[PDB]
Amino acid sequence: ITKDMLPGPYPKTPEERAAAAKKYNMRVEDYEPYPDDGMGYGDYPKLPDRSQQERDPWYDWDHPDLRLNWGEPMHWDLDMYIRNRVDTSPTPVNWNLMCKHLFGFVAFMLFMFWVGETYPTYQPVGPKQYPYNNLYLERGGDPNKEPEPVVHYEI
Amino acid sequence: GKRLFIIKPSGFY
Amino acid sequence: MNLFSSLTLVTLILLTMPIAAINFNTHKFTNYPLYVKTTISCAFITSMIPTMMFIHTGQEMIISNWHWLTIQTLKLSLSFKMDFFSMMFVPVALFVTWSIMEFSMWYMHSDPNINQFFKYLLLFLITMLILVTANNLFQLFIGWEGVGIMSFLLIGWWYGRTDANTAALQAILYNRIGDIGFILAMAWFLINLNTWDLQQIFMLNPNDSNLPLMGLILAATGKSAQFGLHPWLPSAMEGPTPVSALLHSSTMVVAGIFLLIRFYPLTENNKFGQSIMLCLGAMTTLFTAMCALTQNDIKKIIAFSTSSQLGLMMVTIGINQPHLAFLHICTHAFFKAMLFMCSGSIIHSLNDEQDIRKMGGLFKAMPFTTTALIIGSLALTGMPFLTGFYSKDLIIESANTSYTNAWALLMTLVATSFTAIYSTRIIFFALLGQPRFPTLININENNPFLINSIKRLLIGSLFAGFIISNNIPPMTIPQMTMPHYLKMTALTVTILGFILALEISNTTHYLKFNYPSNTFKFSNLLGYYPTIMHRLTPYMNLTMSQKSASSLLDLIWL
Amino acid sequence: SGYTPDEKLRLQQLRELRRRWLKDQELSPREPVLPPRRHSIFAFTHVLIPVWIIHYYLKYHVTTKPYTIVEKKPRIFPGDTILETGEVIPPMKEFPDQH
Amino acid sequence: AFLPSAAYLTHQQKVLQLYKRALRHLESRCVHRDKYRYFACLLRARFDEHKNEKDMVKATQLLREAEKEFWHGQHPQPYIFPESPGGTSYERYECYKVPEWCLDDWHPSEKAMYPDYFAKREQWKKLRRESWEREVKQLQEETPVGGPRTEALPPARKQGDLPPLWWHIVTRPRERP
Amino acid sequence: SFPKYEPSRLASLPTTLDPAEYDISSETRKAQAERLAIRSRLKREYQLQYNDPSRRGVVEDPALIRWTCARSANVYPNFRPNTKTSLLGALFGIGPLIFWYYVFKTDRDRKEKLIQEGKLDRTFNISY
Amino acid sequence: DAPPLTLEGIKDRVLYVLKLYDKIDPEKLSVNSHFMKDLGLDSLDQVEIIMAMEDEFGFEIPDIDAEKLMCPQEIVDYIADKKDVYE
Amino acid sequence: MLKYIIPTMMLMPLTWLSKNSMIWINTTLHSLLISLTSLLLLNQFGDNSLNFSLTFFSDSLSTPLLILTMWLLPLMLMASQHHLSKENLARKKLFISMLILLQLFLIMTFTATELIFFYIMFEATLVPTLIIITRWGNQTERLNAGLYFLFYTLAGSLPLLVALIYIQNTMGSLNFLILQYWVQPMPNSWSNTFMWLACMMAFMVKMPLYGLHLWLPKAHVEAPIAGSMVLAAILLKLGGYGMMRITLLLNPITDFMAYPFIMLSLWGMIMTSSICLRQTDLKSLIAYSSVSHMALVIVAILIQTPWSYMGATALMIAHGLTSSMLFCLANSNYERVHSRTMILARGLQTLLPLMAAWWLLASLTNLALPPSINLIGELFVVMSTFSWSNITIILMGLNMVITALYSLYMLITTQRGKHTHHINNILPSFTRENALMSLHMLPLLLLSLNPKIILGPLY
Ligand SMILES: CCCCCCCCCCCCCCCCCC(=O)OC[C@H](COP(=O)([O-])OC[C@H](O)COP(=O)([O-])OC[C@H](COC(=O)CCCCCCCCCCCCCCCCC)OC(=O)CCCCCCCCCCCCCCCCC)OC(=O)CCCCCCCCCCCCCCCCC
Ligand SMILES: CCCCCCCCCCCCCCCCCC(=O)OC[C@H](COP(=O)([O-])OCC[N+](C)(C)C)OC(=O)CCCCCCCCCCCCCCCCC
Ligand SMILES: CCCCCCCCCCCCCCCCCC(=O)OC[C@H](COP(=O)(O)OCCN)OC(=O)CCCCCCCCCCCCCCCCC
Repeated sequence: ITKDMLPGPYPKTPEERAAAAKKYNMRVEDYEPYPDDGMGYGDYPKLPDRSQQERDPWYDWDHPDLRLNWGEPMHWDLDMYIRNRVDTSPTPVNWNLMCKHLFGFVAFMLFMFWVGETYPTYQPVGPKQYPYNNLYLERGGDPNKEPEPVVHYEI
Repeated sequence: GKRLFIIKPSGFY
Repeated sequence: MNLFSSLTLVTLILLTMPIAAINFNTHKFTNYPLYVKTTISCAFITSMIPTMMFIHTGQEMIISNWHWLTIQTLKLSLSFKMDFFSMMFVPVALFVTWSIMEFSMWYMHSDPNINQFFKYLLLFLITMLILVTANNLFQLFIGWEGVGIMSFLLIGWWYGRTDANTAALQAILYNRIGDIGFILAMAWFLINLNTWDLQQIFMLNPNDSNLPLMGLILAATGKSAQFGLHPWLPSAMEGPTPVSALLHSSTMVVAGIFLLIRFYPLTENNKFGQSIMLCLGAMTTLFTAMCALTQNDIKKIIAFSTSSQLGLMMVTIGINQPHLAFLHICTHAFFKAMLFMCSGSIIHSLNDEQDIRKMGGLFKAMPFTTTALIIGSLALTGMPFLTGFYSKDLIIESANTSYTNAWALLMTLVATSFTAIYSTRIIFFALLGQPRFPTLININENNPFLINSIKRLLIGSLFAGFIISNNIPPMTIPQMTMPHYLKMTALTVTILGFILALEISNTTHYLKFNYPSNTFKFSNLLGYYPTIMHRLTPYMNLTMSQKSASSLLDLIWL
Repeated sequence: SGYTPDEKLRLQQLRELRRRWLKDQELSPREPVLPPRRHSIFAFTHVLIPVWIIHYYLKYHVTTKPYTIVEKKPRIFPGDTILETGEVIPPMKEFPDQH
Repeated sequence: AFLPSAAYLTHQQKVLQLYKRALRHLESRCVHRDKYRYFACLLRARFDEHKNEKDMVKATQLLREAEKEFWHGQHPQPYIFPESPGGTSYERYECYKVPEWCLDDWHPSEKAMYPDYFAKREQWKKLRRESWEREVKQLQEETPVGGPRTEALPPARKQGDLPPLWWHIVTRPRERP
Repeated sequence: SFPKYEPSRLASLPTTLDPAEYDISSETRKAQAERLAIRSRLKREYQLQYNDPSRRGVVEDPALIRWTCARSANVYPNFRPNTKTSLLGALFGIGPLIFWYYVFKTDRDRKEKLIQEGKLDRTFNISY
Repeated sequence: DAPPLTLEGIKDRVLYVLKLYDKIDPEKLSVNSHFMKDLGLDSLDQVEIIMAMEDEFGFEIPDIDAEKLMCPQEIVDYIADKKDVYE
Repeated sequence: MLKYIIPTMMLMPLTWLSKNSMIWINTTLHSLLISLTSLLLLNQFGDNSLNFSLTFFSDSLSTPLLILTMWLLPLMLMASQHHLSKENLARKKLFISMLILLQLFLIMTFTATELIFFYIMFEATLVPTLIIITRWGNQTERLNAGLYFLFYTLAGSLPLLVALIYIQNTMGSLNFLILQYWVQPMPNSWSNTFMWLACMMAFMVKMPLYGLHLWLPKAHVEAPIAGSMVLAAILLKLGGYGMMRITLLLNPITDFMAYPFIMLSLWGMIMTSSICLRQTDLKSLIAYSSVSHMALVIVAILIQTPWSYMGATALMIAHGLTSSMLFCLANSNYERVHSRTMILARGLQTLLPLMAAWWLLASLTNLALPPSINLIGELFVVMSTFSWSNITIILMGLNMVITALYSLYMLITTQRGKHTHHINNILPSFTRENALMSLHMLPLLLLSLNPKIILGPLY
C-alpha cells in the first residue's frame, strides 16, 4: 500500500471529493463524508449504517460470513455490524410499538406483583404452635436466662 | 464402497 | 464410614480418568464414546452405594481432604459436602448423562469430532459435580464457571456457523451478569462473616442478609434463565441435541435453582428474599410458558418448557419449600431429557427438520418415540402418578396453602395451564394429523443405542418420582389439609389447558385465514425482549466504545 | 426467459469439470495405505485400583489429620442401643392415643 | 436492488418474487397441506386477476400495495428451510469445509497414505497451471475498456481450453464433508 | 387503511416498502449500471489474483487497509478543538469520573461516620 | 440416514413431481420440455414448479436461479450442482 | 543476588563467542538454566525477608517477579528467532545482547535494597527496551508518541528523582529496610501533596493509568514480539512493585490522595475493556486488555489492604504470563498473514486445531476462569475493594462481564466462523510456536496448584 490510497483530511473542493471517491472506489454521488465538526473521521465515506445481516445471503460474496466484497469501502463500524453483533434489520412489528408493549407489560407485571404483595393470600388458620416456650433452647436461647412462658392451650 | 476423501489440514505437526 | 467417603471420591476420580485417557493418546480409539459411557455407567453404580447408605441412616459428611490455601483467616481446602442434595443429585445426573451418551453414540455418529464432543461432555459433567458437591463458595465458583465455559464450548460446537457463536457469546454474557451477583455474595460473606465455607455461614446465621441473597438471586437469574436474563436458554438450542438435552434442560440450568436451594437456612429467615424469589419465578414461569404457546421450532418449545419449570422451581423456593424444589429438579431431569431426546430422534429421522409445521403422521411411523414423547409430556403436565406428579402438584399443594403473593399464585396457575397447552401442541403438530415432511422417507429408529437410551429414562419418567419420594426423608411438614376445590386445583387447571388447546388445535383445520393478533405478535417475537435489548444495549455500548472511549478521549484529548 | 447459450455452455463445462473432480475424490481399495503397526479389566484398572488409592489416601493421610473428614453424628431414637457404651435409650412417653 | 448479473429487479421478477414470498409466508400461516392448497389456489386467483395489466405505472402501484398487503399479513417466524440462510442447520458444516490447498501442507508420511489421490492431484494442479495463462489471455481480449460491465464470465471457447476463473468453483469443498 | 411500517435506527425500512426502489428513470439506470460496473471491475480484479496459482499468500484488500488506517491513524491529524469537541470531551471525559467520585466519597464518609460512632456491624470482619 | 442422490434418482423424482401436475400432460413431458414454450406454462406456473422442487427435495432454490430454470434437465443439473452427485 | 547477575552477564560472552548457527541454542539453554537456578529465591520466611547484602534483598513480592523475569528470556529468544532469520549475525547478537541487558537491569531492579538504586535500574530498563522497539519494530511511525515520552519524563521519573533525593536528605537513608523502621507519617500539607504526586506519578504511567495509557497501544504495536512480551510481562509490573515499595512512606496521606486515581482506574477498566470490543488491531486489543487489568492492580495498591496486595501481586504474575502468551499468539498469526488485522484471518480452528486450543486456554485465563491465578488475583482484589466500598462491586462485576466479552470475541473472530478464502499461506503450527505457547500456559496452570508462592510478602 502507498499514500494516495490512504485516508486524508476532509474534502473541501469538489475535485478533492472526486479524487477521494476514485480512491475509495465508489461513485461521487454516493460518496458523502462525515461532517467536518472535528471528530476525526476524515474523508471516510458515510455509509448509510446498514448491518451486514441485512445483505443478500444468496449473493456470491468474497467474504461470505461478513457478506462483504473485495475492494468495497466498508462501513466505519464494520466490526460492530457483523452478524455476531448489532443488527439493524427490519422487524414485523414497529420499533416504538415493541418498546411500548414491552414497557407496558413489564411495568404492569411489576405493579400486579406489588398489588399482590399489598394483599396477600393465606389459610383460615391460626399460627403454627410450638412447645417448650416457642422452642426457646432450640432457636438459640441462652441456658442461663429464662424467657416468658409461651403456653398454648387445647381447642 | 464409494469411500470419500475428507480434506483436512495436516495433523502431523 | 470408610465406604461412603471412599466411593464418593472414587466417583469423581473415575469421571476424570477418561480425560487423562483422551489427553494421553497416540492411537485412534477403540470406541472412546463407548469407553466414556461405560465409565459413566460405572460411576453411576459407584455413586449408588453412598446414596443407599444415606437413605439407611441419614449419613452426611464433609471431605475437606486437601489443604490448598490459607489467606490469613480463610483456609481454602478442597472440601466436598455429601448431604441430601448431593446424594440425590449425583445418581440422577449420572443416570441422565449415561442415557445422553448412549443417545449421542447414535445421534452424533456422523461427526468426525465425536471424541472431542464426548470429551467436552465429560468435562461438563466433571464441572457440574464439582458445583453440586462443593462446600465453600470458591470450589462452587470453580464448578459454576466450568459449566458456563462448557456451555460456551457446547453451544458453539459448529463453530463455523455464525448463529452458534452468537448464541454462545450471548449465554456467556448473561451468565457473567449472574456472576456479578455471585461475586457480590462471596464478597459479602468474606467481609461480614469471614468465610466462604457453608458451615460457618450457616452457623453464624446473619440477620442483615438481604444483600447477599440479592446477589444469589441475581446469580440464579443469570444461571437458571429467570426473567431479565432469560433469552440465552432459547438461544442455546443452536447447539446439538444431546447438548440441549443434558446441559440446557436438566443438568446445568438447575444450578441457579441449586444455588438457592443450597442456601436455604438464609432464605428461610429472610421473607424479603422469599418474596423476590416468588415474584421473579412467577414472572419467568408466566412469560416463558406464554412464549412457548406460539413457537414452531421444537427445540425452542422444549427450552421454554424447561425455563418455565425453572421458574416454577424458583416459585417453590419462594414459598420457603426448598426440598420440594430439589425433588422437582431430580424429577424434572428424567422426562425433560427424554423429551429432548425424542425431539432430536424426530429431527435426525426427518433429516435435520426441527420446525413442527413440517412434521406429523409420526404416531405409527416412530412408535417408540411417540410413546416416550407422550409419556414425557404427561409427566411434564402433571398426569396422576407419573414422576412429575410427585413434586409439581405438591408445589401447587403448597403454593395454594401458604402465606403467598396472590398474583404470583395466579400466574403460577396460568403457567400450569400453559404447560398442558404447549405439550399437546407438540403432540398435535408433531405426532398427530397427516404428514407434512418432504417426500423421501428415511424415518428409522431401530438402533439399540437410541431405544435403550430412551428406555432407561422412560423407566425413570415412570417410576422415579415414586421411588425417590418414598426414599427421601421429611425435611418440612407436608401441608395435607385443604378444601376440595383447592386440592383439585392443579389437575383441573391442567385439564382446562388441554381442553383450551384442543379447541385451538381444532380451529386450525378450518378453511379460514385470520390476520395476526397483537397477542400472537407479542408471544411469537418473544415478548419483544430479544428483539430490542439485543440491538439496543450492544449499540449503546459499542458506539460509546468507539466514539468517546477510543477516538475522542484516548486518542486525542488525553 | 432462462439462461443464455453462453451461460448454458459455461454451466455445462463447469458441471463436467465438477463431476470429474468429485468422481476423482474417490478412494482406492488399498487406500488408506497404513504403516505397519481380559474380559473385565475395566473394573480392575478403573475402579478397584482407584478404590485402593483413595482408601489409602483417606485412611492414612486425611483422617489422620484433624477435622478433615467430619461426619454428622448418627440419628438417635428412643429405644436404641449404643455400641460405644452399651446403654439402652429409654422409649418415649406412652401415647395419648387419637384413633 | 442487489444482484450479480442485473443491476436491478425487473417488474416481472418483482411480481414472481412477491408471489413466491407470499406463498411461503402463507404456508407458514397455513400449516396444514389441504388448507394451504385451498388458500394457495385462492391466492393464485388473486394474483391472476391482474396478470393482464398493460399499464406499468398502474402495475407498479398495484405491486406496491401488494407489498403492503404482504407486509401486513406476514408471519413473524416464517418457515425457513434448515440449510437456507436463517435456518437451524444453515452453514453448519462450514467448520468442516477445509480448503483444498491445505493438502499441499501435509507431511509426506501421510501423503504416502493416499498415493493414488495425490498422484492424481498433481495432474489436477498441472491442468490448472497450464490452463491459467490461456484463460487470462482469453479474458484480457474479451473484456471491454473500463473493465467488465457485469460479473458474469465467458465460457471456454476453443476446444482444449478450460473456462476462465474455474479452479475454486470446481475444487470447492463438498456440502457434507 | 393498513399500519405503515415505522423505520428506526435499529429497525431499518425494508427494500420492498421503500418508494425509491421503484424508480424506473434512466438516471437510476445509469447509477445502477455504474454501481454494477464498479462492482464487476473490483470482482474481476479480486478473482484474477484469487485464482492465480503463482500467488500463494494474502490478496491484500486496500479497502480493509484503508479502514484500519482510518480507525487507527486518522484520528488525531483531523481533529479541530471547537465547541462540539470540547463539550463532548468534557461530558463523557470528566463527567462519570466526578459522578463515581462523589458517590464513592459519600458512601465512604457515611461508612467512616458509622464506624467511628460504633454503628456499623463490623463484628466478624477481620479479613480486609 | 441421508441417502445418496443420483441423476437417475433426481431425474425420476423431478419427472415424478411434474407428472402429478394438472397442467402438464404425462405423455408430452420429456426431459427437455421447456415450460413456457413447449409445455405452455406461465411464469407463475414456473415459480410454482420451482417451489414444488423445494417441497420435494427439502432445500431452497434462490430466486436468481429460480427465474432461469426452464426445463426439467436444468432442475436436475442444478440439484446436481447443489448436492454433489456421482462422486 | 550475585549468583544470578553474574550468569546473566556471562550470557554476553556466551552470545558473542558462539558459532553462527548456535547462538539461539546456547542462549536458550543457558537462560533456561538460569531460570531453573531462579527457584533458590523461594527461601522466604513468614517474618523476615531474604536479605542478601547491603545492595540486594528479596521478599515475597520481588521473588515471583524475579522468577518470571528470568523465565521470560528463553521465551523471548524462542519467539524472536524466526523473524530475525534474514538478519545480519552481528545485528542478531546485538538483539540478544539488548535482551540480556534488559534482564540484567530487571533482576537487580526488583532486588534493589535502596530506592535510588531502584531508580537508576528502573530508568535503565527503558534504554534496551527503546532500542529493541525502534531497531526491530518493522515500522516506526511515532509522531504523537515523542511528545508523550516527553510528558512521561516531565510528569514522571524526574519528580520521583527529586523526591527520592529529598527523602535521602530528610530520613538520611533510602534503604527500604531502614525505612520500614524510620518511617514517619506523611501528614496533610501541600508540600506532602506534591511529595505524593512525585512519588507516585512515574509508577502511575508505568502501570499504565487510564488517561495515561496513550503510550501502550502504540508501543505494543510498533514493537517486535520480544519487546511486547517484556512490556506486557515485566515492564508494567515495575510500576506496581515501585508503588508497593513507595507507599510505605506515603502514609497516611495516601488515605485521601488515592481517591482521584482510584476513580481513574475504576471507571478506566470499564472504558478500556469496552475499547477492546471495538479494536480492529488484535495487538492493540491485547494492549487495552493490559490496561484494563493493570487498573485493578492500581486500585489494589492504593487501597493498601492485605487482600488487595495479595490479589495485586497474584494478578501481576498471572497477567504477565497470560498477556505474554496473547501477544505470542498474535505473532503466530502475524508471521503467516503479515497483517495485524483481526478480521483478516478468521476460522483458524478449521486449519490449526492445537493452536486454537492454545487460543482457548489463553482466553480462559484472560477472562479469569477459576481456579487460575488470574481469577485468584482478580477475586482477592474484588474482595478487598468490596471492603473499601460496597458499591464498587458493580464496577467490578460489569468489568468482569466485558472482560469475558472481548476475551471470547478474540477467540470467536480469529478462530471461529468461516475461514478467509484468499489466504493460502496458513502453514501448520511449528513445534517452536507450540512449545512457546506451552511454556507460557503450563507454568500458569501449575501455579493454580500452589498459589502461595505468588501472593506476596503478607500472605
Ligand atoms: C505437578 C504435577 C501436576 C500433575 C497434574 C497436572 C496439573 C495441570 C497441568 C496442566 C493441565 C493442562 C494440560 C493440557 C492442556 C495444554 C495442552 C493441550 O491443549 O493439549 C491438548 C491435548 C489433547 O488434545 P488433542 O485432541 O490431542 O489435540 C488438541 C486438539 O486438536 C484441540 O484441543 P481441544 O479443543 O479438542 O481440547 C482442549 C481442551 C479444551 O477444554 C477446555 O477448554 C475446558 C477447560 C475449562 C473447563 C473445565 C475445567 C474447569 C475447572 C475445573 C477443574 C480444575 C479443578 C479440579 C479440582 C477439583 C475441584 C476444585 O483442553 C483440555 O482438554 C485440557 C484439559 C485440562 C484443562 C485445565 C483447565 C484449563 C482451563 C483454563 C484455566 C482454568 C483454571 C486453572 C486450572 C488448573 C488445573 C490444575 O493434550 C495433550 O496432548 C496432553 C499433553 C501433555 C499434558 C501434560 C500436562 C502436565 C504438564 C505439566 C508438566 C510439569 C508437571 C509434571 C506433570 C505431568 C503430568 C503428565
Ligand atoms: C493413577 C494416579 C494415582 C497415583 C498412583 C501411584 C501412587 C499410589 C497411591 C498413593 C499416593 C500417595 C499417598 C497419598 C498422597 C499423599 C497424601 C498427603 O498427605 O499429601 C500431602 C498433601 C495433603 O495436604 P496437606 O494438608 O498435608 O498440606 C497442604 C500443604 N500446606 C499445608 C503447605 C498448605 O497433598 C496432597 O495430598 C496432594 C493431592 C491433592 C489431591 C487433589 C488435587 C487437586 C488440585 C486442584 C488444583 C486447584 C485447587 C482449587 C480448589 C481448592 C479448594 C477450593
Ligand atoms: C433478580 C434481579 C434481576 C435484575 C434485572 C435487571 C438487570 C439486568 C438487565 C438486563 C441486562 C442484559 C440484557 C442486555 C444485554 C444483552 C446483550 C445480548 O445478549 O446480546 C445478544 C446479541 C445477539 O442476540 P440475538 O439478536 O438473539 O442474536 C441472534 C440473531 N442475531 O449479541 C450481540 O449483539 C453481541 C454484542 C457483543 C457486545 C455486547 C455489548 C453489551 C454488553 C452488555 C453488558 C451489560 C452489563 C450489565 C451490568 C449490570 C450490573 C448491575
